Amino acid sequence: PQASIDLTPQTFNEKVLQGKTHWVVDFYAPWCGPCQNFAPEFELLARMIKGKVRAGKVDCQAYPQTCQKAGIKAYPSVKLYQYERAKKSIWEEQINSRDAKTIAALIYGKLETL
Repeated sequence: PQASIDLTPQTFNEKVLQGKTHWVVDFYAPWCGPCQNFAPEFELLARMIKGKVRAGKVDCQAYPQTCQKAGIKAYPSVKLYQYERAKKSIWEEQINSRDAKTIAALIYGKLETL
């Protein structure tokens, strides 16, 4: 059962960027061998970090301006959007890994640090 949610320009803006919670987002395209290989890894990642971090996916073929605005130039790309409560703001970082265990460790470290 799918642990990540499929985001649209509207829900990515509303739930992630204007949100009060942490997200990892997989920016992908459907015609993409690498994206296809990574999809079940991203689901594993979503299941690993559930309840600390939400997981979303953005189809960059369907929504090219959203992906362009997020600085995405190749697929797949994973970004962490973390909420800093005291500053009421979302901080983003691209995580250059295709491995769920690796990405989870990196996310958890980033969440520990101011």
